[PDB]
Amino acid sequence: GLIVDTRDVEERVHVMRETKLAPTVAHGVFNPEFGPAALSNKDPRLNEGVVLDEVIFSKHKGDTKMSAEDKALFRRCAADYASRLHSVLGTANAPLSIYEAIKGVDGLDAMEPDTAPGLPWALQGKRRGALIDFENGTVGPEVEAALKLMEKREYKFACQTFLKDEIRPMEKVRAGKTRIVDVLPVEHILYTRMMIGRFCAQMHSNNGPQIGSAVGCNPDVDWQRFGTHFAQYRNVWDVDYSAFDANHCSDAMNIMFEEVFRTEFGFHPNAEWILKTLVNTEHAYENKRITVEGGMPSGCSATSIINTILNNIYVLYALRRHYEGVELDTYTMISYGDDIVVASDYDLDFEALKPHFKSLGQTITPADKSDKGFVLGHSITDVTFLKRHFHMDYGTGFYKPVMASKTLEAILSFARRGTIQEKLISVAGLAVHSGPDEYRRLFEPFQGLFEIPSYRSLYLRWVNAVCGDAAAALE
RNA sequence: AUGGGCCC
RNA sequence: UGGGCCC
Ligand SMILES: [Mn+2]
Repeated sequence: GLIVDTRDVEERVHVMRETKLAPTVAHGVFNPEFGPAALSNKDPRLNEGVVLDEVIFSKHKGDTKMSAEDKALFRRCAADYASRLHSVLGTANAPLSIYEAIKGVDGLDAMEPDTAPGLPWALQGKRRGALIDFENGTVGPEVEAALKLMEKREYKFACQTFLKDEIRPMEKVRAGKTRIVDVLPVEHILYTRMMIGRFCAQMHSNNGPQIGSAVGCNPDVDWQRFGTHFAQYRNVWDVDYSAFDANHCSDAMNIMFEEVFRTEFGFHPNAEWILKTLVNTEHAYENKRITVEGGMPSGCSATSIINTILNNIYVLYALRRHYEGVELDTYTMISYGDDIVVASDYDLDFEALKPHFKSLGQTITPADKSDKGFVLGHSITDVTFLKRHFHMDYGTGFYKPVMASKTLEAILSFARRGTIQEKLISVAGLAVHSGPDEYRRLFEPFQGLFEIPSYRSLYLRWVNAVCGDAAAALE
């Protein structure tokens, strides 16, 4: 997005500058090339001369403006995908009830009870529990007063900028490349959920290549599904984006919202409106108030769905801008936000598509960093999706999600105070797919000190998960 | 110390 | 409730 104005204000907002992530016994063994994001301006580890506050916002390189032609083409691609999407999902997208939006419905989890409330509630020193009753699903407004302002299309807000406390590669860490989280007001998240919560639930439950969204999936069981599909195509591309979320141009965002959330698809007219408030935003980082145009904030309720929708529309637009006769069945794809696998029997030229993606502000490069650009021939077994490869399991003959050993070493090397036992249980569910020799090796540093689930136990758990029949078939 | 998968 | 992973 394009930063339009920067200004200071008397009232400073608190920004958390203390990493909870301390190392573990594994850190001494594995010596990962990874470590906590730099949160403090004066961390000893940053490359001098530092300036976090400069790097953090450097992702905003502008707001690409599209020609009339390109906008019309994008509108065709957005409307076409919207057709495919609402065909599969149906058109039951009426406003979710205030109760439902808090409590969730089938395929849509409840709202978090004690997460950040956003602005202006953080200036008042107040938590979500004070503004909303989550056990019940009503009361405490305040909020209602915001509801009405949104209902009357005159609500305004600002995003509260937090620094993401997370493990990152040390090169990123040294360079002060700390990611930021754009916390929206809890009433906005609520209203967006009311406006498009049924739609989001339907997408989650209908995830897969057809709608081109992996949002709602469970890699353990769905890697079989996804893997088999993508193995039928001659060419499979692993497309990376650079700052996908920040570089959505205001024209693309507005048109997507107009075409995908029409009233004629069962949406309340404020569905479109509430999403359109994500385009031009105000952001509060300590004393600074930064106003931005373009880009998606991370804290919206449907951030993943929205990026995923955009991702789908971008690929159709890019292909149609270069080639002719390009339709939805020309290729296949699944996306989770910026993350994407594309495939086609046609020998598509993604290196030539680069400039057409540039017309939307987006910069594509190959995942396989090998000197050359995009090429044909790559199969499903070469690519990554959600930090997981597709490897065929020798025992069951199903695809399983395999994370790279180095990524697992990094995950295991750090933990928040007192979460280490839980962490190892959870992470073993990931590690099991690396095979038993690698599984033991990854957990060796913890033997004697914690409970490490056996390889066999989790293997049998996974067989029943992916295919309950194959589990019984062995017995 | 966001949102939303999923898992415990 | 409270953890972990991915985006
Ligand atoms: Mn624009």
